[PDB]
Amino acid sequence: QYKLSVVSGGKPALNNLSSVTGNKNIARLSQDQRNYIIPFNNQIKVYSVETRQCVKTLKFANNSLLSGIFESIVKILLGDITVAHLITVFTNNGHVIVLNYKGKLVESPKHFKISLADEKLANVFHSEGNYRILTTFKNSLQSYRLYALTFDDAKKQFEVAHQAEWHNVILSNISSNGKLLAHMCKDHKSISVVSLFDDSVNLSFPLGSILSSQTQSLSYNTRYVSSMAIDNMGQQLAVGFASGVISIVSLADLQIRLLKWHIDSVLSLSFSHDGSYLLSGGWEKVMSLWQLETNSQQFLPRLNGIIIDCQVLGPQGNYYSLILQMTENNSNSDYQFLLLNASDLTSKLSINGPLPVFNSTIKHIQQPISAMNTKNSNSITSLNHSKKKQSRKLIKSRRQDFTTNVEINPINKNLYFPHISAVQIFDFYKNEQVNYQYLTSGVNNSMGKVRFELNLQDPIITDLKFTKDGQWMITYEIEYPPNDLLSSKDLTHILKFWTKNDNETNWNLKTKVINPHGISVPITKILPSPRSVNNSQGCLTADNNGGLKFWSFDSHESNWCLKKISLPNFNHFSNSVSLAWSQDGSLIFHGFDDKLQILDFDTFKKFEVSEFTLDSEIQTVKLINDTNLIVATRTTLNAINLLRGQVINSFDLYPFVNGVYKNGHMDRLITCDERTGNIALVINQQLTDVPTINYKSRIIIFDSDLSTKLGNFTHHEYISWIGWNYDTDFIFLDIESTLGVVGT
Amino acid sequence: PSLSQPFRLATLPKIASLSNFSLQADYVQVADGTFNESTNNITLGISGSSISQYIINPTPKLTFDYPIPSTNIITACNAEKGQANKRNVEIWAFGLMVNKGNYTLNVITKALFLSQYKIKAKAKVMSIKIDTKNSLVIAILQNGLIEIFDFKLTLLHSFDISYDNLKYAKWFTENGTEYVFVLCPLQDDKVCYKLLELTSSPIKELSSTIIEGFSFENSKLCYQFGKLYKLNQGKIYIYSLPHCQLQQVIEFPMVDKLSPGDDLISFQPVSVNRVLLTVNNVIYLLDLLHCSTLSQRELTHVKTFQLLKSAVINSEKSHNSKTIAIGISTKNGPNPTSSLEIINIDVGTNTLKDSLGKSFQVVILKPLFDDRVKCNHCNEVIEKLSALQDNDITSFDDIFFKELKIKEEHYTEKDRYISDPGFLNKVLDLIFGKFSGNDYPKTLTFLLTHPLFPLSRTRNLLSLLRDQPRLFKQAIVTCPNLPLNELLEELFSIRNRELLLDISFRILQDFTRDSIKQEMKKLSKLDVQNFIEFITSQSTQLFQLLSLVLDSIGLFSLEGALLENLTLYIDKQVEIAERNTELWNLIDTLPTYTMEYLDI
Amino acid sequence: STARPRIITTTPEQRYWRQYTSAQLVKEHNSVTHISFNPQHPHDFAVTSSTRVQIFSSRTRQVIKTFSRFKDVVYSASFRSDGKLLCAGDATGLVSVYDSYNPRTILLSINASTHPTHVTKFHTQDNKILATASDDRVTRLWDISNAYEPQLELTGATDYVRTLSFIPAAPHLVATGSYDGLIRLYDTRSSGSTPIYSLNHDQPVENVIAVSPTQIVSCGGNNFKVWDLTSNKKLYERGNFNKAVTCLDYVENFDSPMQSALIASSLDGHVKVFDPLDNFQVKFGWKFSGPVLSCAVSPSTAQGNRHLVAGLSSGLLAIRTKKKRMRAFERNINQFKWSEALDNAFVPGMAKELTLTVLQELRKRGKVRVALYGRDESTLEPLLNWCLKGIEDVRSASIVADWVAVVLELYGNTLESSPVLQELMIDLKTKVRHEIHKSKEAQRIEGMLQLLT
RNA sequence: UGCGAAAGCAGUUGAAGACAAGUGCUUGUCGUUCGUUAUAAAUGGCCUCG
Repeated sequence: QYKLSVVSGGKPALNNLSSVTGNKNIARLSQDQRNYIIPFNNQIKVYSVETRQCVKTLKFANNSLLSGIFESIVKILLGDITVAHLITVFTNNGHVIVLNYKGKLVESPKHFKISLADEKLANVFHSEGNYRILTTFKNSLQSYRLYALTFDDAKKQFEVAHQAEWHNVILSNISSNGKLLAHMCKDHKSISVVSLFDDSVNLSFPLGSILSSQTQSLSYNTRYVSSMAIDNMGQQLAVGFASGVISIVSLADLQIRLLKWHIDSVLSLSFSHDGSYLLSGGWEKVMSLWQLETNSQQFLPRLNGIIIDCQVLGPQGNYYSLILQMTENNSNSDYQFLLLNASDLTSKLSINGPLPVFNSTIKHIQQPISAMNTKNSNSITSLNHSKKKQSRKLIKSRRQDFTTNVEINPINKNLYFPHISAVQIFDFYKNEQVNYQYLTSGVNNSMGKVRFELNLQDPIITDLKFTKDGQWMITYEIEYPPNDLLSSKDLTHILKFWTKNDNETNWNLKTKVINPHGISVPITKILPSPRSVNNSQGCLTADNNGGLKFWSFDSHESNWCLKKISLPNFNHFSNSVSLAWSQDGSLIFHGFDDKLQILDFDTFKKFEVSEFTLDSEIQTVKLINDTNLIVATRTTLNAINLLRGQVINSFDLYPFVNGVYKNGHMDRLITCDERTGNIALVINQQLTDVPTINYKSRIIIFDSDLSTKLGNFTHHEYISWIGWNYDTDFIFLDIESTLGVVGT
Repeated sequence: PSLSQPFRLATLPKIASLSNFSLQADYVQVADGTFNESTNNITLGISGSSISQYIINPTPKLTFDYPIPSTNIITACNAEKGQANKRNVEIWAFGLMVNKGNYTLNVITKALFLSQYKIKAKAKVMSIKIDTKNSLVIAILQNGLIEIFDFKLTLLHSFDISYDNLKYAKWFTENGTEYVFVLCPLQDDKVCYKLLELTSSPIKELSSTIIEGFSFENSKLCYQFGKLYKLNQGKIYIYSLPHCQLQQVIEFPMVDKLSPGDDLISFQPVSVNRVLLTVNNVIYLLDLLHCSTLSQRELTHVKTFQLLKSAVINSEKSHNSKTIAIGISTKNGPNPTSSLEIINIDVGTNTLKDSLGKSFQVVILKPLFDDRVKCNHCNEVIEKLSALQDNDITSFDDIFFKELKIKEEHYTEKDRYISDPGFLNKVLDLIFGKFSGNDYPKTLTFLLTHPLFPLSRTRNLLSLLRDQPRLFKQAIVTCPNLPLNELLEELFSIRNRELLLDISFRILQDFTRDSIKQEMKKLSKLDVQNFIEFITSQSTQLFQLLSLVLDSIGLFSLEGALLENLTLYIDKQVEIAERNTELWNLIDTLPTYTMEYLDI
Repeated sequence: STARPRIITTTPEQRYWRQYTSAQLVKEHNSVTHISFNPQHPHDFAVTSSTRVQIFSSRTRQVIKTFSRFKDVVYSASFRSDGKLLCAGDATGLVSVYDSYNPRTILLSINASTHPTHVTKFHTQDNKILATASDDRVTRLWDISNAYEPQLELTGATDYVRTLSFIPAAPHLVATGSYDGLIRLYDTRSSGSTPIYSLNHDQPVENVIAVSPTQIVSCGGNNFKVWDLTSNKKLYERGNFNKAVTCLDYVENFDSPMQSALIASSLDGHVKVFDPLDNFQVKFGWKFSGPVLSCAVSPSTAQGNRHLVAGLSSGLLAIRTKKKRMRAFERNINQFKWSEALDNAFVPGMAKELTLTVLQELRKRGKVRVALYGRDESTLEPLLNWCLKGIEDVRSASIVADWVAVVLELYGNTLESSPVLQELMIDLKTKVRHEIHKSKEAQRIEGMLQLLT
């Protein structure tokens, strides 16, 4: 009956090698410069630049070869080396795949395999028919080999020949022409630049020579290099430092030239084709065009994310390609690729996947380097310790929630992600972003936070929901006071009501409630009211103190007003509360800690058995239908008939759910349809011979009363969230930022 | 929802046809036009007696009577008010039966007798509808003939349904148009259902179907809001118009026990998805949508009660939840007397609120999966524990902990399988009988910590554990759902300081401020007075509790001499607390000429 | 790139009435007795004062027509429904009819009685009939065509009749209220001269107004009571007024959030708005220098600026009419000029609320110690001076505490060599101690409140 | 760092290797490792299109 199928895409693919910089971007703009090719983690998309829409899509799932092979793409080359819309994909393992865009995928691409002996392919580049491949071989520093690659027609094989070798490569960069390589080694350090296809350029010099003396007296941040860039002619080499100073060196005489605007570690440096301009980007959220004849500077500030990478992409420098990070989400690394028209510095093409904010970090996500160790950044020393700590947390520790709140729009079926201080509106039908709206105050885009400002925490959207009608948006926010202050421990809780017309795309804020339920009391649960009561313009808000507030929208005030309140001043605090409302709207089920209460809406008080004691704290209380109520406690789940008041079925969740998740996440893991039945989702660690980072997920369809299992399906990765679309199908989000669907 | 006491409208005459109680309802007819929510009048045809119109409120009274010969049987009767050629008039149409030899259709017009007309009908007049707008009288006959006459009984139209022995016909109006559906038995439990629309022919056949498995002889039929309800062998079959397709079946257990032949069953619709079912002298108001018994009432003073008609509320459109129903009550005694009785019925709001816990329908942990991943017999044990000798603590504890593989003396999350209430309650019962006095097994300590400790044994539980301080202490801290009254009386009775503190925290934690105040008023003035003295001699919760006492005492009951002292005590505690605050916040926190001596 | 978010700095019925901000006070020569509004655009309103009647332009809010032919005190200026006529009463008892906006012509002059005629009202439904009430205690109903004899002469009043009302949808019904405390209803279709029935107010009736076709509101003595003729009894009664209520006016179907409004003079200087939909409950009011004798508002179809008019015994007339770049601190913060932005906060003649925002912004910005690093006693006092006053306010109380601590933790040694700053702390000690002291009762009082409940 | 409520309740912050400086010894460091649940500071601030 039911079946599972992936629907949306995932995060854009990046060259995630620590040593490689200036070349993290793998995407390529067509020779005709009419469309852009972007490889994703699970797909390859082709977007026509002129219309800024995805003209073509190529899924590895569709192609058997790509499905088996996909390992990540290390590079794309336009055309076919072996041989007008052909491309060659090089992956890290060494598979070379000749694929076609602008057409239909061929189920038998010219798959090949370059032979490497314990080498991880890092880069490939060409000038005119000649191809060299860079590979990684193994002090915590990886060494590199430069090989010559050619295709022999007789054997139809890619033969590899050795050119050069370098050891303990710290940092590396390739010229815009793709013909010069500059790198750093510890043989403290020395920088060497070499021509790739010729022997014309071969130079080396210690870092000490360019390195100044005052910085030598100063901390390591001043001596720490964060980025490097080499001019096409090789006459100029730019080195950026963690302190935020940029230094240009003339290779002919090693003369030094200081350009200092960035206050934090400069992350991306790139020379222009002629060499007269230098592009810089860093934590300031601002791209700087340094005019080198005069050291003037122009600014394109205000960008969404800090600049991981920056390049000039065009025969005449018509466009700039930039990589943005969105460090605010510490759980995941949120990459956004921007192509700007150099003429007017306007967004020619913005590309990103879904941007969920998980509760904790996942896999090997590490914060970018900064001048000091903060919540949103890692210091120079902090990187290794943080990586080890992350791995050992994923292995030894047992709390592995990695759960994200997601919301679905009844009127438009658009997917809402509560990003930190903002909401992403993402269309999974088209697999493209439709909007990004900032819904809170704070230093959110006013500037780029730098140094201690980076320790600031912007307001966090905790709970986001829609009314059943869908024209209203209820949002709950927590504002964190600044540290080192008397009022540094008094968190502020805010509630906001927003509206928009169907044609209009931006929500307009209609009312604001400051400190609902009192001061320092969080809004742990929110439930929109059913259609029967107040034709879907009411809502319920529930605390950890068991207090309930029913709000409705009054036409006379034109605003949202507190119709009913019940504030039993309980002294025990618990974040485990669940709320359900009957479809008729007569009654409300409120599970607080271990006890469930049936409260009559008219009196807004206990029914006149109203009290149901359970073994342990309730995580979720839900009614699949009016007759049956499904209640999940931390140890089990139980189906009760309200009609007879007895349990039908009981299922033990302890072996899987003991302390893996914080209370309240079962709400977003457990989903129900209003017609057919509900679903239970369980994620487990796969371990062979100590736990391993990779996970496995199981989704089970249950009928109303949980008598039978309609279906049982397995996914290969942590399904962060699952919810019921208003159609019979259910949508599920995976930590690969992948939205699949289970449905009839 | 509720059912009132019936009140008498009239006493039925002692006629032989009415002597058979089981068929008595058949011999009494209720006019549909005059009986509704808003009408205060009922027109009733009592076979062999008369057709009589009564007013109900303020007091039942007979307003009109038309006598009928004793040998005549009323098969169909209707009364409707209208305008006739214009004068405001009341039209009464009734069919009478003489020995099956001749069949009489009669129409009477009265001024609000203006006229009386009588004709011979071909077959049994079963349903009569009066159309005051068009001045028409429509009579359905058992031979399948639907005949439309004027008020003068001049035959205007005749339609044949092509089926004889018609057994059920009901009129209804939808969207302003008149409709009638007719049921005709066929052989082998088959039934012809025909739905007809009243508008060259004024009668248009909309639907004709054959239903199988539909018996009549033991089947009770009623209609409401497009739904046909059939009670048969304790099962209510709900069919939906216009195709009369079986939509649902409800099993009604309380009728399944009835022996076939002795129990007198009557049945009507009273609102949307709500019916009234009378079994002998018992009356039930039932919600069919939610399968709940909204109300029940037993008429001890009558042998039987049979429904005749009920004024049906369209609760979806009506704010009124109040209506009436009429029936025949037969008394107990050697000379039973039958009377007409009316019952006032509150149907309710038609919400799920009404139906909870009123169902008329009467565990083991199941694995999630049937079959390389990290992991984070009740009766037998009851018998083993019961077989043990009296006052053997060691054997009891050994058997319990070993058989249930329990590792800790207190409840842990690992012990979920044990949480079945039935097993626990028996173990509690055994411990009480097995052990008495000053020695109890450790099994109780485990049971006290159990979240599903039965509510039934909560009462007097603290009283039982008074002798052991530890068991008493364990109950307060963890044992669930302790009654508040026992906690309060025990709070003011204990002199031990530590238990007083724990009890107050447990009381304040598990009970709202409003709830605790009311009980605490019941407490004697002396005990509270004693309690206040102890405070004179975590503490914030106790002080908060003291503040709660003062209000329950009330400004009047408070006596000046004591209040001065307590005023002194709190004042000393004020400066102690204020002094503490300052300490806490505290812990958080070149000359022109200089003379100096150098050192050499 | 994105534009910069700009720094972000009662009942609906009350807010509507607050919009009558423009207040003009005019002086008349005697007590202003009666105020009328022309039913027709520009809806010019008439005032009866001394021996003259003055017509005021709605837009100009100034006299446009002055009617001085009246010899003795004038007692009315009511317009007909068309507004082309206006009728008036005089102490001599003669009732005069003039063409509105044409003072000169006396179109109809009738001598109702030798006694004063205080009330003269055109019948709303029927134009030709004009009703006159006099101190003779007979309310003659006159006709324009018949100037020599009344069409009907209503009697039965044993005291002065000073109130005459015509019930909408019931042209035949005529309501009269005398100083007997009795409100008498008459039918003109019948022979008349005898009330259909009498309603007892128990106090002298100063004005009777028909709010709606079935509801009539009578304001007499210290209270006004609404009566329904179908029930023949008072539905509702409000006595919030302290002086005797004198005049009462009603408007409906006007653009306010409230559908209908009822304005009642008190004679204690108060005119208050009552809403019929909520049982005639008090929603708004205004105060004046002296007793209010007359009150009026622009009719529903004003088609222009709405007007509220109040009449005082002193002769005073009050008219209340409802007419139908980025700052320096914002630049400093956008330019990251932390210290200067704080300086802008403490400048003379700066709104307190705005001063809070910039302080809030800097705190939210994580720029607090930075804004205070480069400061001395000379430039620190302005912050302290604000802190000394801000501490009193609840909203600023948390903020001042935050700022004061940082400067305190940041300028300890400086405070030692600066005597002036020390005294600022000393008075700061006293005020916070008072603020403590004020708060201390608040916890006492709130607990006290808890006892009763 | 664990748990919990937000308040808080408990528990941590070790060892080896290499380099630099000062005088084999002392101190400080680590784009080194093993193990435990485990101040900053290179004068350096955000474009233009009315």
